[PDB]
Amino acid sequence: NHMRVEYSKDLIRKGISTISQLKKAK
Amino acid sequence: NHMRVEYSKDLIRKGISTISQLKKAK
Amino acid sequence: MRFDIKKVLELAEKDFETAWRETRALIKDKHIDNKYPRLKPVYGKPHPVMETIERLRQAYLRMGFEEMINPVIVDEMEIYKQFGPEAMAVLDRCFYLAGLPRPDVGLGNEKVEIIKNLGIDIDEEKKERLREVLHLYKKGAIDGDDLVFEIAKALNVSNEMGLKVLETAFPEFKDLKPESTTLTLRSHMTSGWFITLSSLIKKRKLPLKLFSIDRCFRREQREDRSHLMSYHSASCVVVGEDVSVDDGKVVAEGLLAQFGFTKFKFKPDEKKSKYYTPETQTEVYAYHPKLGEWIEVATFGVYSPIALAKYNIDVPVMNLGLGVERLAMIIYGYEDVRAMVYPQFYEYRLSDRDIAGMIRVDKVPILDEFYNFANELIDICIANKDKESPCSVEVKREFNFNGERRVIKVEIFENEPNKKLLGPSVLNEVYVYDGNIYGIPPTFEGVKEQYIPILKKAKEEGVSTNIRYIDGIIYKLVAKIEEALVSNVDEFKFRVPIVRSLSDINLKIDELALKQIMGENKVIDVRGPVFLNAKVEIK
Amino acid sequence: MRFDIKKVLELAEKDFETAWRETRALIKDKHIDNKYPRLKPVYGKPHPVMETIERLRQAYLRMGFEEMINPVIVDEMEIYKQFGPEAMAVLDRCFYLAGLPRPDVGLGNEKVEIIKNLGIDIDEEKKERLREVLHLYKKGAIDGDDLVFEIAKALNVSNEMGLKVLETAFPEFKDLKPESTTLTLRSHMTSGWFITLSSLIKKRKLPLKLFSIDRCFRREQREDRSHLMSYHSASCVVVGEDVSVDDGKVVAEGLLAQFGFTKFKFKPDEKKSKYYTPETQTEVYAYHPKLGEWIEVATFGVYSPIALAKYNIDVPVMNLGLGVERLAMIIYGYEDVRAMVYPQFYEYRLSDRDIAGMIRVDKVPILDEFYNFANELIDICIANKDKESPCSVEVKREFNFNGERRVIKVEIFENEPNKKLLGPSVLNEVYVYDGNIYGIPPTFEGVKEQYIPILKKAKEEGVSTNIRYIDGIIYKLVAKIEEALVSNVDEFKFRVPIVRSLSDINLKIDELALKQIMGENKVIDVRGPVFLNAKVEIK
Ligand SMILES: Nc1ncnc2c1ncn2[C@@H]1O[C@H](COP(=O)(O)OP(=O)(O)OP(=O)(O)O)[C@@H](O)[C@H]1O
Ligand SMILES: Nc1ncnc2c1ncn2[C@@H]1O[C@H](COP(=O)(O)OP(=O)(O)OP(=O)(O)O)[C@@H](O)[C@H]1O
Repeated sequence: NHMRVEYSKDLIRKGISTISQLKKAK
Repeated sequence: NHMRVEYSKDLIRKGISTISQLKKAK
Repeated sequence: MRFDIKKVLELAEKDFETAWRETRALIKDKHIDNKYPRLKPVYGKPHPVMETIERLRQAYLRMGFEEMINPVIVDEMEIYKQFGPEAMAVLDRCFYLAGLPRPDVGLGNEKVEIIKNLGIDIDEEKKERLREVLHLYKKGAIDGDDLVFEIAKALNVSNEMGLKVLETAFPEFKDLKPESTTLTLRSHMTSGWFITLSSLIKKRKLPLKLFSIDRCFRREQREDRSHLMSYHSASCVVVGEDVSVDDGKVVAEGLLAQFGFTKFKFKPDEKKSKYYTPETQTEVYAYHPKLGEWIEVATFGVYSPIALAKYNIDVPVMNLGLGVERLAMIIYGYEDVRAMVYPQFYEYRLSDRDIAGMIRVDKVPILDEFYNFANELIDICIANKDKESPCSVEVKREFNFNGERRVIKVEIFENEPNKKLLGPSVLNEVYVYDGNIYGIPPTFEGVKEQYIPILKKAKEEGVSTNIRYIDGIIYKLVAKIEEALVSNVDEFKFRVPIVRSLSDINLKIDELALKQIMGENKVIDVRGPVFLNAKVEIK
Repeated sequence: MRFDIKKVLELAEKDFETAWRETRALIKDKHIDNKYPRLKPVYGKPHPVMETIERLRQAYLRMGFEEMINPVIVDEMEIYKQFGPEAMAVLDRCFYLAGLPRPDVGLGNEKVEIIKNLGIDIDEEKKERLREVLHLYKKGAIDGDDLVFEIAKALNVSNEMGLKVLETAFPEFKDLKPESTTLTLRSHMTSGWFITLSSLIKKRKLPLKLFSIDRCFRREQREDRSHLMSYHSASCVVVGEDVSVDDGKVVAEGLLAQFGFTKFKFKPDEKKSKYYTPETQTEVYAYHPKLGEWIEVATFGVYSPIALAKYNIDVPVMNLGLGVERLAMIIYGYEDVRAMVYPQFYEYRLSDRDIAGMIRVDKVPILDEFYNFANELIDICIANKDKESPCSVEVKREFNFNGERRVIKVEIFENEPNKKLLGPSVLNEVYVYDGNIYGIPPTFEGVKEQYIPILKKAKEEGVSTNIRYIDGIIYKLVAKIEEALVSNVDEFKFRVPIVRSLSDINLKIDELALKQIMGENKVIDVRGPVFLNAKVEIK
């Protein structure tokens, strides 16, 4: 579970990465 | 904490929302 | 991620004192969610009646008594043996045991039809298999437990349909009525002691000191503050050529002494029950402080030579029985056995500590980065709460999310003159006292003076949540930064003018605690001027 | 959330059996993370020596003995009183107590300069405040605990600077050497018993039966399989005009009987220690099964009228002392006290179950939606594992994320002919047996034949993780779908050909279990052909 929490935080951060680069692509 | 777990899941989902509509913008 | 032993040893070896002070930063504080008092202890909790039972086993064991288990179920004739003719009256208090018969049912075509209409394909073979299952059930060879299983097995259908066949094709099972027997439940340990002693005396060297602490059942008119349909007797017998009531007196004293009692009273029992030698049946009283009155904890006496004779016992026997629940009532200060024994059917009030731990922070940032950012931000505000306006406090910080950098400029301000950055209530701390929730300021300037002695009392005697307004406010703000990043939002403003409710400072309360707060007619008073204006820009 | 009471009741009343069967879906299985055996019980674990101490308290209490605490520290002359002249030899075995003097040190001027060079501003006043703190420490009026505090307070500096001053300006503190006294630690309970009894006899009604179970210290050559520098004595004294050695025999029998022992032996103690009447010092032996040999559990005797006289006791006294650790060794089957008492300095081996619960699923989908999607997908594969190739199995499903819907087409296939959809190993289940990890197939078709009796034995005796290859594989796949969605990826392929390691089926093992598996030089054999091809499209 301690591992799970970090996986979900990982999903959040790469969602923010993808949003950022999808912004400066446009 | 179960409330936290659900909040983080919320952040993930809205990240996917924002990604999908940033896609159909382009 | 743990801390670097080598770096620590080196820092400490350069200058121990600086290192000792500085290394406090290596001990991370807990997540706000899990800080005391929201963090509760967890431990197993004994039941007062059972803890008293154990302490009683040990009071008996420490007097040399040998522990026994006696028959619980005894034939009525046992009661006639002990009580003599009086048993025709005493047997009123005892529960008789009854049980329903096995049904004699057959198959035959009306039922076969029902079973087919259920969707079940029945052979002649299946029909005979089930005919046997029903036979065996009549003849007592199948348990009730097992009958749905067997039926299913017979017809080669699912379990659940075995049950369906049972209730649909044979509903006459419901018409079975219980038939009583001659067997009863013991209404005191004595009803077992005789049986036990009758078998045991011949095999053993006297004197015997036996004890058992176990359930007994009475049919009372109704249940009392001090009477239940089923109670626990902490009973014993002393068997020997020389026993008299005095043995009962020392057993009662020795039992009560070990529990702290220095004071008890003996009193003749008007009943003179016939299983006791005349004039030996004695009542033992102990003082219940909360009730103010003296209460009956035990009874003792010497069995009647007539009853002993009918059990082939030729030597006197002293019996004492102490009611566990009574003693427990005295020990734990209950005034109602029903409420002590079965507290689940009564109420569970939440202490101030209980409620203070059910006040939670609503929105908090999920990412470690922003959580710490939040803490830092809190300390910044607490540091600049008194800046004279117009004020502003910028915090620019860049966050890395894999490839991309984003730069968050959080700006916290106050444009209008003659004020300060934050306001008089921003450091108010949430307390719980006497069922009430108060958001209280560290100092009472500007507080209406009616309120002050109350809030002073809550701050002194109440329990703190260790959360200040500013804490929940800022956690809310940074949580909104996170939300922003995930939502493709680059700018927003965030403001907290005057605080009116828990929600206003990003707190909430567990539903169970609210139900009580209301039911008990208490208040949730969190309010204060906390004028915090903030703008956030995300580049 | 929770389930609908109304809907359940209605469904049940339409048809109880269907309802009972169907209603199983309202009970969610646990997250794969928390399914047995990864779900471990948590309970407090007693220490054998301390449970034996409690059981001994109760064995003594149940014989009527009165529990006492005796002095631990006793002057050497106490031992001369009890042992007589022999104490000049016996005192070798006892620890003497020693202690540091207080230092006599003064302030100025070199020290004043050190303190100033530390960055501290010292008045004449501060200098006098500290001169006094040092005086008081010399005169014994300040505790060591408190000296850094007092220094800091004196100079009005931080706490740590207080310490800094202490160690820098007064390092002569380090030159203090401990000087011994006449005080010793008791090497057996007797050394206290005499002192206790000397004061107690005159106040009390005889006979007395006292006991104490408490620490004793001996200075021995070395620590043994059966000897420690500090042990626990379960000691007692019986005081009375008619006491003899037989009382010791009865106490030893009564203590050992309550622990289950039916056989023990007495044997004269060659030592004939002088605190015991001649020829009464007796050794008590009990049988240690694992060691095969008889071990000394206790010693008893009757105190010498000479020692008793020197303590003003004019009545015989029987002493018995049982070594708690010895008895414990017999009870719990340890062969080495040092390993029983201090098991932390030895090894903690992981059982098959311990290891089976340290095998975790690596990547699992975070969102409830996809987790359930995964489970369903697993069951789908398990349903079509034998589809004759060319095969394909499509699963199209729509997921809603606030505004936007996305449609996930996951397809798992097999192009090449003469195959099946999945392959012979997809249902292999990971077991742990005798320290080994084996991924084992449900049937041994095609398994090499040396291997079969081993895997059959592991499957029979070992502990299962209750994880099949397919489980971890599919959780990995769907986790990758989630990953895809946040990464802006619309298409990918995912394949698991032949499985070679735990990693290949998306599992990992806790490092502590690996360290042992390697250390014990055992295997992790997870292998099988599992040819799973999948494509996923995200529209
Ligand atoms: N219904 C009961 N519930 C709890 N304890 C009981 C009950 N009946 C008896 N006891 C215990 O057993 C002992 C003997 O009961 P006894 O009937 O002699 O007195 P009592 O209190 O007048 O009972 P009752 O009114 O039911 O006859 C009492 O000391 C009491 O401790
Ligand atoms: N070092 C020790 N560790 C544990 N138990 C001890 C120790 N020394 C003595 N005991 C206990 O105290 C009792 C008396 O000790 P005693 O010296 O008479 O016998 P021993 O085993 O030969 O000891 P020693 O090695 O000191 O001669 C023994 O029964 C033993 O239970």
